[PDB]
Amino acid sequence: DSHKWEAREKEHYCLADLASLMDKTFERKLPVSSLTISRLIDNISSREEIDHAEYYLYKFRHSPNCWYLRNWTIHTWIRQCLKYDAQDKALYTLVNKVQYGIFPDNFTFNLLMDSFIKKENYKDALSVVFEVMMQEAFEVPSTQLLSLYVLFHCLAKKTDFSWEEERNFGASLLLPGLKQKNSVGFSSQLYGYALLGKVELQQGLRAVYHNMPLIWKPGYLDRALQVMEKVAASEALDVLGAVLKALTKLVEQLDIEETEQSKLPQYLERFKALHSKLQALGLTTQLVKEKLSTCEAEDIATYEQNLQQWHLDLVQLIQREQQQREQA
RNA sequence: GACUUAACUAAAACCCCUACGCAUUUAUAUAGAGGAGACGUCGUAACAUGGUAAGUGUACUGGAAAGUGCACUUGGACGAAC
Ligand SMILES: [Mg+2]
Ligand SMILES: [Mg+2]
Ligand SMILES: [Mg+2]
Ligand SMILES: [Mg+2]
Repeated sequence: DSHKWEAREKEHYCLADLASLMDKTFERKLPVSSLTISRLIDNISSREEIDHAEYYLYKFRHSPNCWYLRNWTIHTWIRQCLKYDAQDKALYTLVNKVQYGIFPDNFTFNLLMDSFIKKENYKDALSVVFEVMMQEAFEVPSTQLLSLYVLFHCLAKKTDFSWEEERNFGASLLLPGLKQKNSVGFSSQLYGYALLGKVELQQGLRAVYHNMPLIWKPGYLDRALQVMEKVAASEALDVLGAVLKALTKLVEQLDIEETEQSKLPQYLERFKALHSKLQALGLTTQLVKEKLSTCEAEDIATYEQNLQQWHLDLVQLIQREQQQREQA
């Protein structure tokens, strides 16, 4: 979805001069406008140039204007990356996050995901997904896509996972898992909860919430159970986890507040009961695929509007600059 | 005597050098010169009308006290009837 964007509007097409200016600004320890950065981003037309731009971005991030790094600039950068290589450099930036200060909580992410899908690369995609999760996102319908990707990854990834990875997986499951419309979403959520529960029990409660959008409160297994029950009112992995748990420093929890390692048999029983109920009443990848096939009516008008707004803003900025020059 | 960047949150940047010299001031230490104070010689200057009454000022003079001039003082006296 490229040709809607490629009316960028014209500016200066000399990068060396811009670079020099930037250096001078930094030499003096003076601030830099966002506009210049945007222009720089626009200009790029080589891998060396891309590298240079990256550096410049980093510098900006470490300056009196850490903020003002506008969405539009980020978008432009992403586009540039896509045009050239994309899957190493953008990813790297995302990983760095705080240093390049890119924070593209937008359709950019979706685009990136799509690109990744187009040229296989699974690990990278997973990483991207994780990064997105770490950022507070998931108002848009890319959530489904993310979930699908996660599922795909899981379909390959079937070992002991390990500390960070399990947590990441759980996070991925959870935040995109807000799909009240279908039982698949609920299942995903449950799975996520189970993973998180496992993490809690093996290692610690702090291990779960430390860096993630996740909440300190102890009952994760309980929460999962509740969620499951909700569905009934209106899994294998979870069972396995439970079984494992059953099989044979500071304290955030209280003396009165009961320890969840000493609530296991009861929990297991509850789970069993729930399962029975489900059976009485009455694959994941397939479901996800089906979902994908349905739905997906896009956000293109909105995107266009946003672009227009950005353009307007740019124009305003230019005008301001002109005024300043006149004054000078 | 020298002197702007940035503005979807708001912020960053912003740093001059020149007077002290055996110039000033006061004091200490001095080649040497001059007093004052303290403890034999030459006169006899003053004290008695002190042997030319004393003394003041000023002048000149003389080993030294002092001598003399001019004008002042009684801290001199003139004996207190003819
Ligand atoms: Mg005599
Ligand atoms: Mg006589
Ligand atoms: Mg004579
Ligand atoms: Mg004669």
